[PDB]
Amino acid sequence: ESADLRALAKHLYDSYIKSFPLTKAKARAILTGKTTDKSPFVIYDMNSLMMGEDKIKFKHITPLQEQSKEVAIRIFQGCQFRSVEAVQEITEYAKSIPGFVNLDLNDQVTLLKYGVHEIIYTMLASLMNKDGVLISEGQGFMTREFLKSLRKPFGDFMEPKFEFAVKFNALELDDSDLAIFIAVIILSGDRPGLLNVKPIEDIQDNLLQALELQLKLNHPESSQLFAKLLQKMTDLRQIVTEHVQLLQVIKKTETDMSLHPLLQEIYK
Amino acid sequence: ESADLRALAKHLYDSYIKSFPLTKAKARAILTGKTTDKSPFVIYDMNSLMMGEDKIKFKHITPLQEQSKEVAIRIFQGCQFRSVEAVQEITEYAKSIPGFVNLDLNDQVTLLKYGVHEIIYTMLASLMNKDGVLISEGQGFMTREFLKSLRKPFGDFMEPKFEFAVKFNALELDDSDLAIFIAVIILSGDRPGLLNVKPIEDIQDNLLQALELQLKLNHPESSQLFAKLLQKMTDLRQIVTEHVQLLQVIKKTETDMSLHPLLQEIYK
Ligand SMILES: CC(C)c1ccccc1-c1ccc(O[C@@H](Cc2ccccc2)C(=O)O)cc1
Ligand SMILES: CC(C)c1ccccc1-c1ccc(O[C@@H](Cc2ccccc2)C(=O)O)cc1
Repeated sequence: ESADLRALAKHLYDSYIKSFPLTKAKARAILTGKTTDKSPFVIYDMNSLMMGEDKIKFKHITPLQEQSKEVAIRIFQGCQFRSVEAVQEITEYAKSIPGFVNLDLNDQVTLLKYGVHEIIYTMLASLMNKDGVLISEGQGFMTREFLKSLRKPFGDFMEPKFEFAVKFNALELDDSDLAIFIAVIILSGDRPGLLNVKPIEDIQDNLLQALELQLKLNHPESSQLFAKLLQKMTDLRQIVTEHVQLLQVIKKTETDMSLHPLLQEIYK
Repeated sequence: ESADLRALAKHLYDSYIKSFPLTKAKARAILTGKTTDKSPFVIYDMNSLMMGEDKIKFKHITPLQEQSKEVAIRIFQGCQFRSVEAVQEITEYAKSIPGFVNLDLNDQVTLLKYGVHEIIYTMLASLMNKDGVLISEGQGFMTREFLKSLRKPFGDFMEPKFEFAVKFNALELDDSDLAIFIAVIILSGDRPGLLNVKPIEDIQDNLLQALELQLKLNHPESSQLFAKLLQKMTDLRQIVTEHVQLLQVIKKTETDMSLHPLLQEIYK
C-alpha cells in the first residue's frame, strides 16, 4: 500500500535526522549556499593547514610539520578516524530499519561489515562540492585544490571521489530521499557469507518500494530518477573497490613501528 | 505514453531477433535435454574436445597440442573470434536503437568501446547453466569443469562468468526483456570520455521507461525485477575489470599471442 510506503519513509527519515548530526541540508547551507551564520575555516594551502589545525576542533595531532611526521598521512588517517566515528552512527541507524534487528546476528554484522564503505562515500558526497569538502562537523573546508595535491600515494586517492560526488550530487537528492537509499544499500542480499537471504531481500523489497514512491512524489518532474539512482551503485562499488586497492598499498609507507599497537587496532 | 512504450519494445525486440542468431529461447530449448530435435555434443575432457573437432565445425587442431598450440590456447583463440562476431552483431543492433546513429560520431564509438563486453557476458548467460556453456551456434556444450581445469591462467578466465550467469539467469528474463536491457547498457552516459552526454541520458531515460513497463507486464508476479535487474549492472562492471587484467597477463607470457585489432582497440 501507498500509505505504508509513506510511513516507512517518515520513520526512516526521523531516525536518520537523529543518527546524523550534520544533514545534507545543513552541509549545503554552509557550502555554496549562502546561509552564512558562521563561515568555516578554509584550508587551501600547506601553511593554511597548519594554521588551523591549532584551533580547528580536531582530536589527534597538532600542527607539527618538519622532520616530525608528514602531512599527506596525517590527512588520510584523519579520514579513517572520523569514518570510524561515522560507523557507530550508521550501525545505530541500521537498527532503526524495520526488521533489521530481528535478523540473525551473524547477518546483521555481515550486512554492516560490507555496507559501511558504501554508506560512508554516499554521505561524504553530501559534504562535497566541485571545489571541496567540509571537514570537522563542518567547522572547516578542505579545498579540492589542496587535496588533489599532497604527495604521491594519496593525491591519486581523493580526486576520483570528487568525480563521483559531482555526478551523484547532480541528482539533487535530499535527506528524505537519502535516508531510504541508505537503507536499501544496507539491506542488500549479495554480501558474501549471509546465512539467510530471504528476510533481507524481503525487507529491501519494501525499502525499494518506499524509495521509488519517495522519488516519485519528491521529484515528480524527474524522469527515471529511481533507475538513475540505482545504477549509481556501481559507481560506489568501484569507488569502494578502488579504496581498498589503495588502502592496501598504504601498507608500504608508515608501517613497522611499535607505537601503533592499540591504535592500528582501533582502525583495522 | 505507454502505447508508445510498447512500440519501442517491439522495435528493439525485432532488431534483437534480426541481429542475434542465437536467442535465449533457442538456447534454452537446446539446453533442456528435453527438445532433442538436435542436442549438443558434450566436451568434458581431452578426448571429448578431441573427438569434438569431427562432430562440429572446429577449424581448430585436433591432434597434439602441448607442442603445437596447446588446447588451452585453441580454446581461447576461438573465444576471441566469437568475441569479434558478437561485437559485429552488437554493433549492428546499436544502429537500430532510436537516436543512436544521430549522436556525435565520436561517442558512438565510445558507447561501443565500453558497452560491447557488458552485453556480451549478459547474453553469454543465455548459453549457460551451472554446468557449462553452448559453443559453435549451440552445436556443442563445454563443461564448466573442463574449462576450469586448464592451465594456471586460462583455467580461471571462465569461472567468473559462470558465477554471474547462474545468478543472472535466476531473474528468468527472456529475449524480449534482454532486448530493452541491452539497449540501456549501451545508452549509458556515465561512460568515460563522452563529448555530449545529455543527448544520451534522454535516450536511456526513454529505454528505461520501456524496460520498466516491459517488466511489469512480462513479469507481474514479481517485485522489483526492474531494480534487481539494474543492480545486476555492477556485476557486469566487476567482471570487466577482472577480465581485462587477466587478459593483460596472457599478453606478456604469450608474446606470440595477439589480439584482434577491433578488440584490441576496444581494450583500455
Ligand atoms: C583468453 C585470452 C588470453 C585470449 C588469448 C588469445 C586470443 C584471444 C583471447 C581472448 C581473451 C578474452 C576474450 O574475451 C572477449 C570478450 C568475449 C568473451 C567471451 C565471449 C564473447 C566475447 C574479448 O576480450 O573481447 C577474447 C579473446
Ligand atoms: C565465455 C567467455 C567469457 C570466455 C571467457 C574466457 C575464456 C573463454 C571464453 C569463451 C567465450 C566464448 C566461447 O565460445 C566459443 C567456444 C569454442 C571453442 C573452441 C571451438 C569452437 C567454439 C564458440 O562458441 O565458438 C568459448 C569460450
